[PDB]
Amino acid sequence: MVDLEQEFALGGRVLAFHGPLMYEAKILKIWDPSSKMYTSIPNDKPGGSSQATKEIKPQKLGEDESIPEEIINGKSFFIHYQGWKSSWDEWVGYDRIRAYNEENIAMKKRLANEAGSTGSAPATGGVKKPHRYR
Repeated sequence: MVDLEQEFALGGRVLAFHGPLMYEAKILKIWDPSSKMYTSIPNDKPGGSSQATKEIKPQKLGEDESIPEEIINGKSFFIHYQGWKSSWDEWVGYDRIRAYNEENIAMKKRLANEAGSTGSAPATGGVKKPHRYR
């Protein structure tokens, strides 16, 4: 529709590309190197929260999170992976995640064709499949 869709929107969708395939995501707590601390809003209820609260004050990170120096130094987004478990509630860097827009849909649809299978085999297929790992 408009160019604005390309920007992260604090309660828009984001799509996040893991490597073989990509999934739906939804921002709520976000991060920037300018203060190396985050900010958050009541946009969901993670799998270990009563709810996210109103205009959450910046606090030092690492109460339940981890971010490598790869996404510390850049824009980052704590998200609920949609159609998926709350176990995956994590942040991604803007190298893997992007705000819901037509370019990401072209990615989505290409991958939804080339690799659109469940990965329910002893070879993982192309899916993050949490059922077992080592």
